[PDB]
Amino acid sequence: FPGWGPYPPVERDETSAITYSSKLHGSVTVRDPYSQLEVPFEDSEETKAFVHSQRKFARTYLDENPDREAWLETLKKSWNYRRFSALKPESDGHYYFEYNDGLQSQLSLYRVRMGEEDTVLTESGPGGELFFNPNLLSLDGNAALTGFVMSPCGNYWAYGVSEHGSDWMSIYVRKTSSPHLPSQERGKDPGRMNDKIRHVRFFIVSWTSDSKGFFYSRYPPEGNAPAMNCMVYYHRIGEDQESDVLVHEDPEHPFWISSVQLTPSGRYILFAASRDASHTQLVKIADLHENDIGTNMKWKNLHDPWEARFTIVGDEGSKIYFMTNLKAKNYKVATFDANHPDEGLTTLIAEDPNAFLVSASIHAQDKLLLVYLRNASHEIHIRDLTTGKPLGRIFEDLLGQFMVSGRRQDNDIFVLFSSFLSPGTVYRYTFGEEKGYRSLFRAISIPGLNLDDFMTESVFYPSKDGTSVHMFITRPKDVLLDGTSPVLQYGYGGFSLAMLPTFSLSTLLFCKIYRAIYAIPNIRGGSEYGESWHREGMLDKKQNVFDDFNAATEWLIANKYASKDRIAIRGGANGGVLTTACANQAPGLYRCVITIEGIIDMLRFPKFTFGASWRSEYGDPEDPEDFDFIFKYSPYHNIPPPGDTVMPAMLFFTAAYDDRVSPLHTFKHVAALQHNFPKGPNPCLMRIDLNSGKSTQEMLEETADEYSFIGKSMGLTMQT
Amino acid sequence: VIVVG
Repeated sequence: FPGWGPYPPVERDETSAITYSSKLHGSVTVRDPYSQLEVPFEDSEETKAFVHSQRKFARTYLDENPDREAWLETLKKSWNYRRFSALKPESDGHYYFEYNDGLQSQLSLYRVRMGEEDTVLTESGPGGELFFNPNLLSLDGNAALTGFVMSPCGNYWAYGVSEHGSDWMSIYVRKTSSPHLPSQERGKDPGRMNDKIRHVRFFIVSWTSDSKGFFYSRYPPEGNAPAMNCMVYYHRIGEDQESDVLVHEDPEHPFWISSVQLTPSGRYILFAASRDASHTQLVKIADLHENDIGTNMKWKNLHDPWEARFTIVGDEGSKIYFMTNLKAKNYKVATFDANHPDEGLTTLIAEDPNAFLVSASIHAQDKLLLVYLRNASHEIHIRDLTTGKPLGRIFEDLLGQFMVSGRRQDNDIFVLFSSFLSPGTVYRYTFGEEKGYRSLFRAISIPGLNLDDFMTESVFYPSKDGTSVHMFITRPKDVLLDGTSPVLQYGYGGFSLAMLPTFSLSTLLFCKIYRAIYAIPNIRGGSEYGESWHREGMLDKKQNVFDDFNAATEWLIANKYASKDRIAIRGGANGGVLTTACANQAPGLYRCVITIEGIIDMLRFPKFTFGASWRSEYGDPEDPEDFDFIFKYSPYHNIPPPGDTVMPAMLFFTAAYDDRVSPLHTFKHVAALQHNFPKGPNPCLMRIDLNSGKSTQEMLEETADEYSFIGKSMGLTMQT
Repeated sequence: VIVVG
């Protein structure tokens, strides 16, 4: 039938099956024709053949569309705008800040002497002094800075760097007196120290107060299998990693993930273990003034394991300030007296039953700054650290999200504000006795976009079960709600992750060029309406997430925001569960489905990298009761029979290698959709990357593919 | 701070 067909051959094992315990059925035998695509790309010629053919296939179709180059050109022109973070004060008396003059692959880190900061981010360029330029590390600029910490003394700088197609990293150290030079040559990291810390999978680095070494988590030496045997080690500056002192290993629970935080004073070390993706921890305190660093430290329980999470907020001698959800699912601030360990935690800021606490931090010595969630947006609240009493709101006039910078010792914070409409304003705030000094420090501006052409509405719609759901709707002020407009509708729905007002230039360009609407339904699974909003979109209520999303699409059609024939949907990772399911359950509703790094096989996820931890969210597919509710929606196992559904056009983004979400999820589902719908009529494509990111070039190329694919699929014309 | 793509 189709001009673009047939689909590339995809090989089948007609005999591959697994038998699962079922509470309703005793057991269920599930056949997996495409189980051989669980074998990594590097380790199988079949997985290679599949990746290479599906890749060539998607490319010829994406590149046959003139609008693909159109979109690449538009995006390049427009993304060429200056981007910067808030200034970040450090122990070497410098503000450090991230900058991008426009189309550099990675952010560079610049710094400026504290007191000279009003010379930076001018028409002239970033000013200050370049400290670190990631782009210089690799020739292709895919080598990425994954995190960094300055020593207490201000003389050392520990940083993580990923290589391109890998999510592992090494930790390096360089003197703060050894910055990168603008005129260094590509493909190398000059003024670094010998220290190399390999076999790290995440950057959780804590210096001791003496600046002589740092704690880090690492794994055993090196695909696809579950991540096992996370250990905490202490490294001393100057020594080879072979010398690093073991602090923690739990050989019995190899799936657990562990790390350590020091309090600001660097006196108390908090060990936290995670056994799943829930906000619960096994959690110990040691006094570093009372202990050699090693396996023979005097640990004491902060609390019974697996009831709560604990984040250090500050310390006052033997008193430690914690942000915790201990008997507070929406989180609170409580103190712990290491000198009275039996007394447990004392509430300093009570849980708000109608607002999720996002963060707490100490500024101007005794000002507690709280970020809460209300109406799927951030509110900043100031408290007296000592009494806990309210001292008022700051930035009440801004609706969006904040990133706060400033330490307890500074009377100053730098606050990055952003929203669907504001790309980033760095404000400066100075605390006073009763009231503070706010000023606008710097504001990102985009040439070739008039932000005043756009608007964001806040609507409420009922889901299937009658739950009122909040949605943001961003669109050109001058499109008619006459039921003809296309929609790009984006979802996550899980892990207590709130969809905040977020700036995306690409998104606003999509609204302008396609006279389109950008819909963000705050579906259950998120924290937007506190922790119970997550509980009503997980495990056996996971279906509520899909229901909330369908109902959003239906509200937009009913209220004339959108053509019923021009609904595009989009989701990543856990949002890939949402897209694939909604595609299976309501293919009628959707004209285009974009799945990124998608989680799709809800029976097999626990077997791959970090998937085992997702069992707290989806349920345990090897549990007979859980199997039943998981199996009803498992997108990979719920592709509709081909006779009487027309599948929407579908495009799947994935790399060939990926630690976070194993690409076998995409591989198998694509393979299966194509096998089940061999003649289309709308194409199911897999857009592959042969280096897992991410350079700005990769990102605009993906976006060009995405938008060109949506325009084609929904028969939209680009406008000028 | 555990692991969710």
